[PDB]
Amino acid sequence: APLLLYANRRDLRLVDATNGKENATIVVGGLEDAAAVDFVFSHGLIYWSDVSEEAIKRTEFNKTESVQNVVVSGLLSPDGLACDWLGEKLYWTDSETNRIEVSNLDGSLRKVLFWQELDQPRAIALDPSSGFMYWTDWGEVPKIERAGMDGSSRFIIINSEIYWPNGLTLDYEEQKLYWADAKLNFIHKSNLDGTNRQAVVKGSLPHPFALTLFEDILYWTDWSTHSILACNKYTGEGLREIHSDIFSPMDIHAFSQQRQPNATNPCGIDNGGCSHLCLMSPVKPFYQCACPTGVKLLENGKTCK
Amino acid sequence: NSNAIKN
Ligand SMILES: [Ca+2]
Repeated sequence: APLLLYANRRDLRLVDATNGKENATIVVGGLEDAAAVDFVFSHGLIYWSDVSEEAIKRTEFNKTESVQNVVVSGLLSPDGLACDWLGEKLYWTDSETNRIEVSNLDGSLRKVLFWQELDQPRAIALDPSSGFMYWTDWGEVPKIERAGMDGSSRFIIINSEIYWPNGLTLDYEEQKLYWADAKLNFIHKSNLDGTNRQAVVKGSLPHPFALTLFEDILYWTDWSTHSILACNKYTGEGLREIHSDIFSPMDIHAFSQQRQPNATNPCGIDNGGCSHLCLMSPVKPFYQCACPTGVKLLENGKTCK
Repeated sequence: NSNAIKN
């Protein structure tokens, strides 16, 4: 059982899954509407979105007293985010501007990756070592999609038996994708291309929001139960409540370095020879140079105009 | 149930 990091609107909290009966520790307090949360363990960073302050912020959790730092601002509805701990990038969704965007860990070099055919984008999960990103959209045409972390090769992997796909997580050991649907009340899994789909928890989940994973156990927050639930990732058995009486549970992660497995950054020490952004890519050489929004990449594929 | 984050 790992530590579980979750957003709670008014704060961010850390609870030990093996001892969830106790009160959670507050990692960050004094927030308005903290929704999405993630981390870069090796950098000692925790990131969150606040939908009321229209921003993504970060804090250094390895400093006795580090302040809240605004990294990205002017985000109308930053409903989901994910940290690329390999390429050192921040990814997020905005369900009001209907966009998916990337930036450096400090918020510099913002680049809009997708801005079309998004209605209610929500959850976003990264597989940095394979250069793929995954997201849900619970809008008029609900779906799960994946694309290169460089904005390449977008395509829909799930578009049936889906309505409110709120939670999304990856199993890096088994190469599987898991998601929770809050209208259809279930958790399903599949291969990373969407094939070989199967049910984990068949039904009876009141309103699951965010989903995470550690070893053989799935963990998720539920808006109606105001709690964190758990079950076996293979059979869906052992369904149990880990941590209860939560003010307003939101996004959640298994908070462990093991959930961010070390790998070689294909960018190297060279930033891939990229003038600006060096993004993870699903195709060799597994990185791709990119530029801030509206800025053109020159003929060499490395230098921004 | 409403599924919006803001409400
Ligand atoms: Ca919208």
